[PDB]
Amino acid sequence: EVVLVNVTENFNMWKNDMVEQMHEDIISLWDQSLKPCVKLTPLCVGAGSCNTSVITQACPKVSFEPIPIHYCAPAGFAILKCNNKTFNGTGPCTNVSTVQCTHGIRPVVSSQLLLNGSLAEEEVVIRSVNFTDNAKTIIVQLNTSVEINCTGAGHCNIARAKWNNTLKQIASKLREQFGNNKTIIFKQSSGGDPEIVTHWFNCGGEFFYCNSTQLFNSTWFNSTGSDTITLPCRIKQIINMWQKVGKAMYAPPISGQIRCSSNITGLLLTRDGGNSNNESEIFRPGGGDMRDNWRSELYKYKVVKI
Amino acid sequence: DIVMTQSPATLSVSPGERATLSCRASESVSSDLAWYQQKPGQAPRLLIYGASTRATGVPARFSGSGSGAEFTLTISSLQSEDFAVYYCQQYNNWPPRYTFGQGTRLEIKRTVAAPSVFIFPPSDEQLKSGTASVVCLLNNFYPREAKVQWKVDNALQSGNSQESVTEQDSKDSTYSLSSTLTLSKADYEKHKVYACEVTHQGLSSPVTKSFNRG
Amino acid sequence: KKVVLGKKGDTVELTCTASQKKSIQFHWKNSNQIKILGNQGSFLTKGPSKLNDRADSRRSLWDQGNFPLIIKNLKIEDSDTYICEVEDQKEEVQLLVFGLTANSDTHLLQGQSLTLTLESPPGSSPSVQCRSPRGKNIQGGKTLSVSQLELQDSGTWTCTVLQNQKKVEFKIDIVVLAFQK
Amino acid sequence: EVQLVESGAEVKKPGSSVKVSCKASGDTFIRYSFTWVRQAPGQGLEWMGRIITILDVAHYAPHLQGRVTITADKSTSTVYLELRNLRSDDTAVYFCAGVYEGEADEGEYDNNGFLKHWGQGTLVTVSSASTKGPSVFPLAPGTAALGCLVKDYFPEPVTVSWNSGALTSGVHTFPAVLQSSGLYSLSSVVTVPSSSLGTQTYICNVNHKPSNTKVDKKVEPK
Ligand SMILES: OC[C@H]1O[C@@](CO)(O[C@H]2O[C@H](CO)[C@@H](O)[C@H](O)[C@H]2O)[C@@H](O)[C@@H]1O
Ligand SMILES: *[C@@H]1O[C@H](CO)[C@@H](O)[C@H](O)[C@H]1NC(C)=O
Ligand SMILES: *[C@@H]1O[C@H](CO)[C@@H](O)[C@H](O)[C@H]1NC(C)=O
Ligand SMILES: *[C@@H]1O[C@H](CO)[C@@H](O)[C@H](O)[C@H]1NC(C)=O
Ligand SMILES: *[C@@H]1O[C@H](CO)[C@@H](O)[C@H](O)[C@H]1NC(C)=O
Ligand SMILES: *[C@@H]1O[C@H](CO)[C@@H](O)[C@H](O)[C@H]1NC(C)=O
Ligand SMILES: *[C@@H]1O[C@H](CO)[C@@H](O)[C@H](O)[C@H]1NC(C)=O
Ligand SMILES: *[C@@H]1O[C@H](CO)[C@@H](O)[C@H](O)[C@H]1NC(C)=O
Ligand SMILES: *[C@@H]1O[C@H](CO)[C@@H](O)[C@H](O)[C@H]1NC(C)=O
Ligand SMILES: *[C@@H]1O[C@H](CO)[C@@H](O)[C@H](O)[C@H]1NC(C)=O
Ligand SMILES: *[C@@H]1O[C@H](CO)[C@@H](O)[C@H](O)[C@H]1NC(C)=O
Ligand SMILES: *[C@@H]1O[C@H](CO)[C@@H](O)[C@H](O)[C@H]1NC(C)=O
Ligand SMILES: *[C@@H]1O[C@H](CO)[C@@H](O)[C@H](O)[C@H]1NC(C)=O
Ligand SMILES: *[C@@H]1O[C@H](CO)[C@@H](O)[C@H](O)[C@H]1NC(C)=O
Repeated sequence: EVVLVNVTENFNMWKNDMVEQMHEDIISLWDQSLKPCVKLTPLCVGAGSCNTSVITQACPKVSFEPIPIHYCAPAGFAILKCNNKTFNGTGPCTNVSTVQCTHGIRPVVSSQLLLNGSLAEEEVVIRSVNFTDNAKTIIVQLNTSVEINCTGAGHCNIARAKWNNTLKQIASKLREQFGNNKTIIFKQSSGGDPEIVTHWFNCGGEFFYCNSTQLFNSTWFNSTGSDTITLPCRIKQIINMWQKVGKAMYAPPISGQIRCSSNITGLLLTRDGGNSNNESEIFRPGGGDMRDNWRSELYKYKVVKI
Repeated sequence: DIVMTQSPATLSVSPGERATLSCRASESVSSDLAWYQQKPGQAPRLLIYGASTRATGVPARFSGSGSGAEFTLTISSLQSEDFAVYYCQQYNNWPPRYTFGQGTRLEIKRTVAAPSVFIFPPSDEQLKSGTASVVCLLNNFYPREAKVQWKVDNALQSGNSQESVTEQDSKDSTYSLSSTLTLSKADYEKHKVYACEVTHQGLSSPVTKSFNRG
Repeated sequence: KKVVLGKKGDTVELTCTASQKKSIQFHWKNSNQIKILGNQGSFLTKGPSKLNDRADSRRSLWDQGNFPLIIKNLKIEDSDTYICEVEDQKEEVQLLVFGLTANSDTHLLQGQSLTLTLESPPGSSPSVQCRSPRGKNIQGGKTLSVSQLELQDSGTWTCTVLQNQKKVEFKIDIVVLAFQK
Repeated sequence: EVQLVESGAEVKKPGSSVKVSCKASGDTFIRYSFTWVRQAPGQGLEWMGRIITILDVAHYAPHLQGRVTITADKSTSTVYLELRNLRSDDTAVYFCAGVYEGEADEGEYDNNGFLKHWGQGTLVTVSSASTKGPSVFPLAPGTAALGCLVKDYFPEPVTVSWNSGALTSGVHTFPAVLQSSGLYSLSSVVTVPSSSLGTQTYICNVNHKPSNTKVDKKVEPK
């Protein structure tokens, strides 16, 4: 909107109140929008016995199509925007603008792959709060979108050549970060909740759980398949809650034709790490904390007192 | 509260012929409708769910149809083992508040058979204990509908008798009925003639069986 | 230098407590920095450790600021130093897993010998004391042997393993047969 | 496929509570939901409630809410029904029933409301009456009718045979009626050739297990 001449501003995408605000907003959206038939949340505050809160309510079968949200300045504040096309999200931004609002952000709730988001304008970008810390998530921003077509009939398709090209680009960025002599290896999720072990997302109001092993099973810069990759998926009724610790149960599908196509525009990864003087790095699909999803879009914005 | 109504209450069908049973809901239950079979002394058995899907082990002669608020159970050719009580069940609501119809009893239709009537005076052993039970037996009749009236010295009795009826006989398809008049020894010895009067379709005129006390 | 003793085959619960009663990011690692388990928002993650299929937390405690590491069917090799990293702080706990076995699962005769062998992790030097039903006491390190069983030694033996001030207790049932003269 | 075996008959005073159980065998317990349904003598089926076993969540009929609790023990594959503050009109046969819901352990759940598998039922009698065996009186006789009056017992059931099981043809044992005294009564009758009186002896055998009572009554001509 308005470029600030000769201004340097520090950003920290990992400590950004716009992320927290968006998070609470999306939680609220889901309350009024995608109601389960039963929800369970624990309560073990007492000195002994636990007391699970159980709620049973009407659970209408509805469609669910994320719509873009624009965040504008909250009373008393201004939104600053970093214009540097390849900004890692933490540090001095030399080219900063004031804006009325953010661009339109689709609040897609998903694990592992980030869908329908914004692409990097130059090269693929990787962002972490601490790359040296193996327990911190790496946010990947693609510069080219890869299509993923899913169906309630139990599978998602990805073009193998496009995905291969995508992995090579990501691996190049990873070895630029962790050492150019390193072999880069992608492996499946090492375990945890189903929403985290699979590529998990919602399509036509239904929760999909796609086995992503075929997407993350390759070795790069080591030595000197089928047209489409087909991921087997399951739609489920009993879901772990992303909003807070708990479980929700939904009714079975009513549509015999659930189809959607998304653009993969980023990824959430974790590095294995550990004491292993073997020149190679292992990366697995991650996610689960939806604040990371919001950060993948909000990394370039900041709210400040005026 | 979804109310399920079945009609008719009793259906009489000749062996090997078709039976059609009706179930209506007080509002729409879509296709969330199940049909059960129950024989005396046993648990219900699931025949149909989802309004038209036969449960495993259920013969093809059982067929469910309908949706919304009106449903039908059809048995294309009644076998000996198909005569039973049938219940419908709605399970459409959430939170669940599932409800059953009050059942349709499917019984064997045969020709009219008049009852043989027997009257039993109270035993000496029971009279010693201070009470008198007089038993009237209607044996092997069809249809189930019968009227029994107790008359003591020609005074029509009421409030002091109880009736019991057997299940339909598995061999001849008849019913039997017992009517028991109970009075104290004191009241029993205050009257002379004890009679039960039986009215039934198989009888031309009311049949009376009696005895004089002592 | 917090030490916890575990028994072979048992379950152990290693505790981790944050300053506030709220669910925040936590992760458990071992001494070699291998990820064991942690959370991502309200979901559980497990790492590429040898404990993977035997490790869990208790998410009903997370909202209460408690993020435990539960390890079931303990193995001797699970002995390690574990670190819970939560709110920029690292809480460290050393786990030592032990196993005690009698050298025979068979019924023994009066006059015959009993040898108990302690399975211990590399580096540990525990002291063991065991007591038979009659009060017969034997002490030792890795192996403890009674030369001649009495009929009165039949029943539950109670063995205590001492390590780093802490102790853990094993009950072992031993059958000594009676016989008619 | 699951087999449902229920606990034995109960007899309770009004105001008491009761807890009936149902052991499920043969399949994966947590992939089933269980339901309790009762049937008063002579009446129809009444849905009481259903437990979603994997979630440990139960839902109840409105007229019952407050005094019914349905639970499941996953470790023993047993489902429980507790009914509190019992009334005489709670007298019924109580059925445990169940249905497969899908791979519930893998988050698949159809939430089926119909009932495929049923237990054998448990009689719960709620009454102010005290347990007692029947008085058995004779009903003395081309064909002749004779029998036994089985009077003033509590609770149900009573069982009747003739000539120790040697005589079944022609027998009619009527369903019991409940007398205003709170005690049950029934008759068992049999028709035999009239030429068989005076030569063939007829004994009715009456068994009332609740009172550990067994009575044989010779029914003679006059
Ligand atoms: O809970 C009572 C509720 O059940 C219905 C049918 O589902 O009736 C049932 O309960 C009655 C009272 O116990 C029985 O007499 C009847 O036979 C049985 O089906 C409904 O009528 C009622 O709202
Ligand atoms: C802005 O940049 C110009 C270009 O060199 C420079 O001359 C000037 O000192 C800077 N300051 C401002 C506020 O213009
Ligand atoms: C459990 O929590 C509920 C919710 O209010 C409360 O009513 C109940 O008293 C608590 N404890 C018991 C007794 O189960
Ligand atoms: C700052 O970013 C703007 C985008 O608004 C871009 O046009 C410009 O090149 C950048 N500043 C300069 C003077 O390079
Ligand atoms: C992010 O980029 C800035 C340059 O603007 C740099 O100072 C900083 O070191 C980068 N982040 C890292 C890896 O610390
Ligand atoms: C991003 O900003 C840094 C300084 O913060 C600048 O040196 C660099 O040229 C910019 N990157 C690109 C590729 O424009
Ligand atoms: C995407 O970025 C990669 C480097 O990560 C680069 O080689 C490639 O040219 C870029 N593609 C496009 C279309 O910009
Ligand atoms: C980054 O992570 C490494 C490895 O765990 C850790 O040693 C270091 O303290 C971290 N750096 C910061 C600034 O937290
Ligand atoms: C996904 O569908 C689009 C059209 O909606 C098609 O262009 C593309 O080839 C498909 N990609 C696959 C199957 O990988
Ligand atoms: C996904 O599929 C692979 C290949 O069959 C399998 O080995 C793996 O266990 C699956 N992961 C799941 C079930 O999430
Ligand atoms: C991983 O991919 C390789 C080839 O790249 C294949 O041989 C192997 O079967 C795959 N393993 C898994 C985990 O599916
Ligand atoms: C890219 O993927 C193809 C399969 O489509 C594979 O055969 C090839 O080795 C990959 N190319 C490389 C190594 O750059
Ligand atoms: C994804 O991106 C491609 C290329 O820009 C575009 O043609 C397509 O319409 C997009 N698909 C969806 C479902 O947004
Ligand atoms: C991405 O956008 C496409 C096109 O609007 C839509 O069909 C799909 O549902 C979106 N994906 C997700 C997971 O929201």
